[PDB]
Amino acid sequence: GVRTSPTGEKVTHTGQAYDDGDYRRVRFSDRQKEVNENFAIDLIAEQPVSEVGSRVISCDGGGGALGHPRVYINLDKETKTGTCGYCGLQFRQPHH
Amino acid sequence: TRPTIRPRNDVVHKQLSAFGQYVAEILPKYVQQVQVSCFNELEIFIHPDGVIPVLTFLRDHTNAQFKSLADLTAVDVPTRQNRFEIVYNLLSLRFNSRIRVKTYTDELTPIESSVTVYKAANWYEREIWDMFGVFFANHPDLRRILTDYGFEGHPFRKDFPLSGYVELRYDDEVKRVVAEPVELAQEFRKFDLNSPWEAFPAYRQPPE
Amino acid sequence: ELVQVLRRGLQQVSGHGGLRGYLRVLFRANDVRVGTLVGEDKYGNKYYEDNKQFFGRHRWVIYTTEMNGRDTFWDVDGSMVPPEWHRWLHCMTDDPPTTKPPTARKYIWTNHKFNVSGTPQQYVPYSTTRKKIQEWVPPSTPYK
Amino acid sequence: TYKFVNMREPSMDMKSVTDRAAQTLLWTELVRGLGMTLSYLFREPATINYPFEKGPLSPRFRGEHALRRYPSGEERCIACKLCEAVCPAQAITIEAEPRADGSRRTTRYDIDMTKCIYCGFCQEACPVDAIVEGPNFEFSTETHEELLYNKEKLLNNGDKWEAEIAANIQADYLYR
Amino acid sequence: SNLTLNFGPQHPAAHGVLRLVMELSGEMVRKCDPHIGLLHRGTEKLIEYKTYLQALPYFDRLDYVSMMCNEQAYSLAVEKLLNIQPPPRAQWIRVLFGEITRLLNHIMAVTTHALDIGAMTPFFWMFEEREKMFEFYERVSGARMHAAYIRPGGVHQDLPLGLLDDIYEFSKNFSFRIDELEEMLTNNRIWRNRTVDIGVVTAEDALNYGFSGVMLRGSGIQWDLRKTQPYDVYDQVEFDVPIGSRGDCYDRYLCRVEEMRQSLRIISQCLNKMPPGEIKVDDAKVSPPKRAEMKTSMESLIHHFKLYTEGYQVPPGATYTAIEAPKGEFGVYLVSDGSSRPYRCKIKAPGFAHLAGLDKMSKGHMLADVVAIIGTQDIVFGEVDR
Amino acid sequence: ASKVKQDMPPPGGYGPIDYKRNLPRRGLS
Amino acid sequence: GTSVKPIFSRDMNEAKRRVRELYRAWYREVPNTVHLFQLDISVKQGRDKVREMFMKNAHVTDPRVVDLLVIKGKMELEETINVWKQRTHIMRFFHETEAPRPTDFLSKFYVGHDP
Amino acid sequence: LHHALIPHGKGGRSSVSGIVATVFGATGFLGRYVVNHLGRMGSQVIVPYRCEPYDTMHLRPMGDLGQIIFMEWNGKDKDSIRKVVEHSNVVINLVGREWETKNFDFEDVFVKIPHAIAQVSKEAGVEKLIHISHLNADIKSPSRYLRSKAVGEKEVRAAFPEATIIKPSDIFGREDRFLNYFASMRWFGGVPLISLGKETVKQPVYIVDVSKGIINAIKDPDAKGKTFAFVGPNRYLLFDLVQYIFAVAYRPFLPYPLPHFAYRWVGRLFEVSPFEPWTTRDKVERVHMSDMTLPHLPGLEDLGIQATPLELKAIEVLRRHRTYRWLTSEMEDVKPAKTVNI
Amino acid sequence: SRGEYVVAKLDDLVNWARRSSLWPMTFGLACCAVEMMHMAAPRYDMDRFGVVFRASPRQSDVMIVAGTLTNKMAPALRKVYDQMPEPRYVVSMGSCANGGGYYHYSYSVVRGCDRIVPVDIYVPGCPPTAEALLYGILQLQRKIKREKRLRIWYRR
Ligand SMILES: CCCCCCCCCCCCCCCCC[C@@H](O)O[C@H](CO[C@H](O)CCCCCCCCCCCCCCC)COP(=O)(O)OCC[N+](C)(C)C
Ligand SMILES: NC(=O)C1=CN([C@@H]2O[C@H](COP(=O)(O)OP(=O)(O)OC[C@H]3O[C@@H](n4cnc5c(N)ncnc54)[C@H](OP(=O)(O)O)[C@@H]3O)[C@@H](O)[C@H]2O)C=CC1
Ligand SMILES: COC1=C(OC)C(=O)C(CC=C(C)C)=C(C)C1=O
Ligand SMILES: COC1=C(OC)C(=O)C(CC=C(C)C)=C(C)C1=O
Ligand code: SF4
Ligand code: SF4
Ligand code: SF4
Ligand SMILES: [Zn+2]
Repeated sequence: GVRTSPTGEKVTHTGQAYDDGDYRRVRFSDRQKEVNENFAIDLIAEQPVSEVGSRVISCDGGGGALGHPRVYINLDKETKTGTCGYCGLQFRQPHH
Repeated sequence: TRPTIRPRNDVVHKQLSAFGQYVAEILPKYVQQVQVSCFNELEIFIHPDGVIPVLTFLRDHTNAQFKSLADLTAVDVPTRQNRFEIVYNLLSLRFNSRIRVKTYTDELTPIESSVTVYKAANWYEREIWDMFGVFFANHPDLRRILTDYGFEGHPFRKDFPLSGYVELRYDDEVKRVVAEPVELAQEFRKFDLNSPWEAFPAYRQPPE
Repeated sequence: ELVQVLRRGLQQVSGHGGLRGYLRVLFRANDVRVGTLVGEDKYGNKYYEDNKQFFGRHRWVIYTTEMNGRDTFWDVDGSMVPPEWHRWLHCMTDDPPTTKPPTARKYIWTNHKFNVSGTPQQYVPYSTTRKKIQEWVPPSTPYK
Repeated sequence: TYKFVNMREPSMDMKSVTDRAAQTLLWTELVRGLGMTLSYLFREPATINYPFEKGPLSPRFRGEHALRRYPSGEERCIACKLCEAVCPAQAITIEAEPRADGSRRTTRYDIDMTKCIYCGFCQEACPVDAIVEGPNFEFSTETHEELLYNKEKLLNNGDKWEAEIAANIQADYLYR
Repeated sequence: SNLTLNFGPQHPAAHGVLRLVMELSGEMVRKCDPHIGLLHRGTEKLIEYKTYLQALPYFDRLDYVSMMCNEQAYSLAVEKLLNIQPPPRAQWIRVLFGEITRLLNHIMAVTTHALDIGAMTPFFWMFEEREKMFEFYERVSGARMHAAYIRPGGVHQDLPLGLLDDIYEFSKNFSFRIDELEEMLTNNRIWRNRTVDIGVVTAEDALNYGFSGVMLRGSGIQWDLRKTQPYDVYDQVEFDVPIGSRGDCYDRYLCRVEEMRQSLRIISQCLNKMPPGEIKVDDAKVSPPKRAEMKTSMESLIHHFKLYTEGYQVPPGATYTAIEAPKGEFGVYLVSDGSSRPYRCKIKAPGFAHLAGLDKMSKGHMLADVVAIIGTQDIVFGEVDR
Repeated sequence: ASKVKQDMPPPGGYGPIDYKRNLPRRGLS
Repeated sequence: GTSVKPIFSRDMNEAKRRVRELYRAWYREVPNTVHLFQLDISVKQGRDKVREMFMKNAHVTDPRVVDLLVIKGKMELEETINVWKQRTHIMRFFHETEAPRPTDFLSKFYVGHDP
Repeated sequence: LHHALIPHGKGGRSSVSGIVATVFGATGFLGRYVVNHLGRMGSQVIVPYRCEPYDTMHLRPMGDLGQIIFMEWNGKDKDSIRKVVEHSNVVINLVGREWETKNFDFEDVFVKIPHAIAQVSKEAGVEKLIHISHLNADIKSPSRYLRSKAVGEKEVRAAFPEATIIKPSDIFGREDRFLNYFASMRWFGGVPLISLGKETVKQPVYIVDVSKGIINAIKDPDAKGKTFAFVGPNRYLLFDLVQYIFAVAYRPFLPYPLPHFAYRWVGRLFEVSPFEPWTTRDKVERVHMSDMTLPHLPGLEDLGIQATPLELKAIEVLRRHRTYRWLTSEMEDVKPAKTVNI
Repeated sequence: SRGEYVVAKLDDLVNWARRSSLWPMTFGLACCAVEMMHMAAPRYDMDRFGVVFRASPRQSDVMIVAGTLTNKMAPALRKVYDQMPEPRYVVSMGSCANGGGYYHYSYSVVRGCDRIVPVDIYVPGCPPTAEALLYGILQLQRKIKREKRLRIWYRR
C-alpha cells in the first residue's frame, strides 16, 4: 500500500518521507529511492479469521519447526478476536 | 556426573603440589605463594626481585629443567596498587610438565629483563613494553614492536579507550597521510550484560 | 583413434546449428561443447548438462542476449541467473526447477533483476525512522 | 613412535658409484622432473568456464542477508533484537515500536555489510527464522554507500531470493 | 658502511606485511631487523569487549591458514575453564578436521616456499586439492575458510549425510599428489643446493629461543604435543613423528612432507572410527538447544535467549592451553573474572618466536638464502601481529 | 519415530588408503 | 622514605643531565632530518618544535617520570635517525590539517556544548 | 534554520557543518582544495562534472560516507544546473579555462555560464553565491580573458545581487600554471621576457589562502554582497620573480628580451594545438601585464587569514623541477628575491 | 559526424585493450589474499582472462586491497598506489578493506581503504569467495568498457 507525498516521494511502510525543505532528497537525484511494495500490515489484514470450537487455541505459525515458538491463545472475550503475538493470525469462537 | 562433566586427575594434582612445595622450600627468599588449580596447573607467586634467580633455577635445575619459555605476557588490574601482573609460562620437556611464575609491578618500577635466561623473552618483553608501558632493565634493544611509529600511549591498559584517540586519513592539500582526533559515524554501543543474580556460590566473597 | 576425435569435432560443429551458431557460441562463451538441454528461462537463459564431464563442468548456462532492458550479447554476468536455476546451477540440489518447482508465494518477485550497481536504479541508503524531537511552532498572530 | 627422514647411507660399490656418476654427468633426476611436467601437460585442466559454469556450493552457504515473511505476507521479524545482541561485529542496528494494529515490528533494521563478517550468528540466534544469510555472493558495488543496507533493501532481498532460501532451509533445518 | 634495504611489505617474498630492514655487504646479509605490526589489529582488547561465543571468530582470523585448529585451541581453553567435556563424536570430528586443516597448512607452506625459491608449478598442482578441502569446509559450515565450526561445546552442527564418502574419496588419492610434488622437489639438485645446510639451528638454541613444532623436530628434538600431551582423542590414533638430523631447511621440508603423509594416515583412522551420538554437550546452560526444542519448551527458549544475549558465565580462573597447531605450539592464556566476558586473552603464536630468531638463523648467508629461511619458518602475520 | 540416521562409515569399513612414499627406480644402469 | 627504587637517576640533578644530553642529540639531529626527509620546513622550525615538546613536560618533578620521558625521547630519536619514521610521522608533530580551536568562552559557547 | 541543517559534532570528518554546497568547476586546480576544505568539516558537497568520471576519483576520499555526491551537468543546459542546485544553500562557481576551445570561448565560460548559474541559483532559492573573477578584470583590457571576466562579474551581480565576488591574482601551487609555467620554460634553453620583464609587477597569492578565504566568506554573515581582492603579501618585478623561480629549481637562468609582436607570433604558433596549448597569445599578454592595486576593496586579512608569502611555499612546487643533484636542498638556502613594496 | 565516429571507434579500441590486459600488483594483506591466490589457482585461472600478477607498481594496472589496512601500513599502501602509472584502478576486497570489518572499532585500524585511496569496486565478504572476486574483476572490466575519454575530449 504505497502512497505518494506532496513532493512525489514514495512513502515507506514505516512512514518515512523527506520533507520539502530537507536537503537529503538530493541523494535520490539521478538515482532511485528503494521502497518495498509489500506492506505486511495490509497483507496480514487480508487473512480470514479462523473459527474454532475451544476456549484455548494453539499457534506455531505453520510448518512446524519452521514457524515460530508455539503459543496458546485464549478466546473467552466474545467481542474480540484472539491474535497471535508472532504471526498476526486471528482466531475466534462461533457466534450468533 | 559422568558424561557432560570434565574428569579430574588426582595423580598429577599430587605431583604438582609436591613440586610446588619443593620449589617453595628451595627458594624461601622470593617465593610468596604456591597454588595448584583444580584442572592441574601449578603457579608460583614471587617477589619481583627474584625474577632472575627463580627462572634460572627452573631453567637449570636437574629436577626442574624448564628449558622452554612458552609465553610471557602482562595483565592489568587497576584496583591494585601494583597495577601490572607479569606471567611466565614455562615448559619442561624432560618431565613433560608446565609451570607458571607470577610477579607484579607498577608504572614506575622496572622489572629485570630475563633475556639472559631465555632468548625468547627478547620480543615478549618488547611487546609488554609496547602494550602496557612496563620498562625492562638491561634489555639489549627495547622499543615498540606492535604499534605505529610515534604512537602515544599503551593500548592494552584498561583505561585506554577501545578506538584510541587518533585516526588516519589521506589529505590532498598536504598530499600525505595525516592523523586527527577520532570521530565515529556510529559510536560503539556498550552492552550491560551481567546478571544481577550470583552464578557461582563457591567463589562468593565475604561481605566485608 | 584420431579420426574419432576429428569426427567428434565435426559433430560439435554440426550440433550448434551449423557454422554460424558454432561461431556464435565460440565467441560468446569461449566453449563449443554440446550438452543436453535441461530448461529455458523466461528471460531466455538456456541450461545444459553433461554428466560425463568432471564435477564443475557438467552443468552450464548459455545466457540470453536481452535481459530486462540491456543488450547482453557481449555483457553477461552471473547475477542474471534467477534463484531457482541459481540453486540448480551451483549444485546445491540435483533437481532442476522444471521437475522440482519452487513453492509459489504472492510476494516473491515475478521478474528477476540482475546487479544494478553503476546505474540510476542502484540502491541508495537512507534512514527509515521518523523525526525524534518536535519543535515549537510560534503563533502566526502579532503579540501587541 | 618416530621415524627418520634423512638418515640413509649410499652404497659404495663400483655399480652404485658409476650409477651416481651417470646421474651427476647426465642429469637423470632433472629429466625425471621434465617428464613429470610433460605428463601434466597432456592432462585435462581443472579450469571451469566462469561465469557460464559455477563453483559447487551447499545449502549451508552463508551469503547476502535477507529478511523473510510468513506465507500470509506478514514479516517474521518481531524485533526481539537477539541478532543485534549476538552480532560479533556490531553490524546490526534495530529500532522498533508498536505498529498501527498493535503488532511488535521494527521501524529500523540496518546491516552494515562492510562491518559484517558473514558468520551467520544472527540467523542462529533468530527464533522465527526472520534474518537469513542467502545463497547470493555476486553483489559487488561501485560505491561504499550501496553496501549499507536498510530494512527496505533487506525486505527486497527476501522477496527476491525466497524461492531459493526456502528450499535451502528445507534441506538443512533437520540439522539445526 | 653497509647498504640498508627495505624487504617488503610490498614484496612477493615478504609473506604478507613485513618490513625486513636488512644491512647487507654486497649480497651478504650482515643484519636482519624484522619490523612487524603492519597487521596488528588489536585483537586481544576487542576480545575483552566480547562474550566467549562472540570472540570465537577472531581465532579464525589469527592464523588464516589453519582456522579450525585455532578454534579447537580456544574451545579447549574455554572447556577447561568451564569444567565440561565435549561428546565423543564432536571430539572425533575435531581431530578429523584438525588433520584436514594440517594438510591445508602444509600444502600452503611447502608450495609457497617452493614458489619463493623459484618453483611455481607445485603451487598450482596442490591448490586444486586445497580447493577440494575448502569445499569440505563449506559443506560442513557454509564458509570456505572462516568456519566458526568448532565451539567450546563441541561443534556447531553435525555432518551432512554424504560428507564422509567424499572425504574418503579425496584421501584415497591425495598420496599420489604428494608423490608428484616429491618427484618435483625432493631429489632435484637445484632444490637441494638451495635448501641443504641453509638456516642451520642447534637443538639447544632452538629450545632457548622458544621454537616449537618442526623448528624443533628438524634439529632432532623428539617432541610433539599430540603424543606427549594429547587433547581430544589423539591418544586413540596411530601415527609417527618425523625427525630431522641436520637442522636445515631441507630436513624441515622433508619433515613437513612426511607429516602430510601421517595426516592422511590419521584421517583414515578417524574416518573408520567415527562414532554415533550428539555433537555438542547436553547442557543447555552452555550449548544452545536445538531449534525444535527452542520453539516447543519454555526452558529451551529461556536458555536460547540467555545464551544468545548475555552468554554463559565462566567461573573465575586462569588457564594456559596449548595445542600442536600445524605451525607449532599454539596457546591461549585465558583469564576469567566470573562473568560472560573474558577479562584477558593472551594469544601465543609460534610464528612470533620463530620470526624473532630470524636474525640468528641468517648469519653467514645471502639474500636468496634469507628468502628461503623466511619460507622455512612458516610465518603468517595474522598470528604474529594479532 | 524411525531409526536414527546419521553420517556414518559404511558397514565394515572404508577401503585402505595409501600414504607411503612411492618413487619407482625407473632407469637404466 | 616511601621506599621507592630508581630507574637510572638518583635525584633530579642526574635526571636534568640526561634531559640535557637528549636535547643536545635532538638539536644536532634536526638539520639531518630536514635534509633526509625532504621537509618543506626550516631548521629553525624543527628546533622550535623540539624545544616546544621539552617544555610541555617541564613541570614534572619526579625523577622516575623524567627518566621514563627521557627513555621515550631516545626511542623517538632512534626511530627518526634510522628513517623508520616516514615523512607523515615527522609532520604529525605540526598538526597542519587541524583547524584551530579558540579557547575563549564565547567561541566555545557558539560552536557547541563542550567545555 | 531547518533542523537537519543545524551544525553538530566537533568540526571533523563525521561532523555536520550545516553547509550544502554545489561547487561548479570542482575538478580543476582550485576545485580540489575547495572540496577538500568543505569535506574536512563535514559539509555535503555536490560536484557537477562534465569530464570522464575517472578524472573525479581523486575527490572521492575528501568526504565521509555520503558527503560527496557526483552529478553530470552541461554548461549550456539550464535544467542540469537546476538539478544540481535544487537542494544547496551555497553555490560556488570555479568554472574557467585559460584557452578557447572550438566549442567554448571566453565569452561562453566567463559570461554565459556564470550568468546561467547565478540566475538558476537565484530562482532555486540558493541564498549564498560565490563567484570567482580576476583581480585584473577590465572592460578595456587588451586581453580577451580579462574583458570577459569583467563582463561576467557585472552579469553575475545583476542576476544575483547578494553574491560575493572574489578576485584573486595569479594563484601559485602544486598544480598551478604560474610557477610550473615559468619552470617549464627551461626546455627552450632561454627565457624570453618582454622588456626583460623589468616593467611588470606581480603579487601572487597562495592556493590554500584562496580556499580558506572562500570558506570564511561562506561562514561570514557580513560578506553577502561584498567584493574581495585576494593577493599575496609581496609584490615582485617579473624578472626578479622568474630569477627566484629558477634559483629554487637550481636551473641555469638565461633571460633574453623578446619584442611584443614576436611573442604574439609565438603564442599564435602554440595556439594551434588541439590539446592543451603550451601557451597562447592571451596568456602571453596576461603574463606581461602588471597586477592592479585596489586598496578600496577588502582582502584576505578581512577574513581572518594572514597571507602566506611565496618564500615559504615555493619549494613544495619547484622541488619537482630539480635534478637529482639538488633534490635534497633545504628551503632556507636560495636567498629570497627582492620586492618592490611601497 | 566523421569525427564522432572515429573517436568512438578509437575509444572502443583503447578500452578493449585496457580491459583485456589487466595486470594487478602482487600485493596482499591478510586472509583475503588466500582467496586471491585461489582465484589464481587452476580452477578459476584468472590468467585465462588476461589477468597477470606483476610485482612492480610501475608495471601494474590494478591494486587489489585484500586484507586489513592498519595505521602503520597506510602510508606504504598510499606510496605504492602513487607509484602506479596511469590509468590505474583500485579494487577493495573484503569487509576489512571495505569499511573496517571485524576490527572497525580498533585503535590501530583504518576504517576502510577508501579513506586512503579512491576505490572503483567494492567486493563484499569475509572473505569473499574466489568466484566473488572474479565477479568483481569482471565488473571492473565492464566499467572500463564504459569510459568515454576521447569522446569527451572531442566534446571539449
Ligand atoms: C598498425 C599498428 C598500430 C595499431 C595496432 C592496432 C591493432 C589492431 C586492432 C585489433 C582489433 C581487435 C579487437 C576486437 C576484439 C573484440 C571482441 C569482442 O568480444 O568485443 C566486443 C566489442 O568490442 C569492442 O566494443 C570494440 C573493439 C574494437 C573497436 C573498433 C576496432 C578499431 C580498429 C582500428 C585499428 C587502428 C589503430 C590505430 C592506428 C593508428 C565486446 O566483447 P568482450 O567484452 O570483449 O568479451 C566479453 C567476455 N565474454 C564474451 C566471455 C562474456
Ligand atoms: N589559477 C589562477 O591563476 C587563478 C584562477 N582564476 C579563476 O579561478 C577559477 C578556477 O581556476 P582554476 O582552478 O585554475 O581553473 P582549472 O583549469 O583548473 O579548472 C576550471 C574548471 O572549470 C571547468 N570547466 C572549464 N570549462 C568548462 C566548460 N566549458 N564547461 C564545464 N566546465 C568547465 C573545468 O572542468 P573540466 O576538467 O571538465 O574541463 C574545470 O573543472 C577560474 O574561474 C579562473 O578563471 C582567478 C585568478 C587566477
Ligand atoms: C605464478 O604466478 C604467481 C606469482 O608469481 C610468481 C605470485 O607471486 C603469487 C602470489 C603468491 C606468492 C607467495 C607471492 C601467485 C598466487 C601466482 O600465481
Ligand atoms: C600465507 O602467508 C601469506 C603469504 O605467503 C604465502 C603472502 O604472500 C601474502 C600476501 C602476498 C600475496 C600477493 C598474496 C599473505 C597476505 C599471506 O598471508
Ligand atoms: S553474519 Fe555475523 S557479523 Fe554479519 S550481521 Fe550476522 S551476526 Fe553480524
Ligand atoms: S531478525 Fe530475528 S533475531 Fe533479529 S530482531 Fe528480528 S526476530 Fe529478533
Ligand atoms: S575481511 Fe575477513 S577474511 Fe578478509 S582480511 Fe578481513 S578478517 Fe580476513
Ligand atoms: Zn502464529
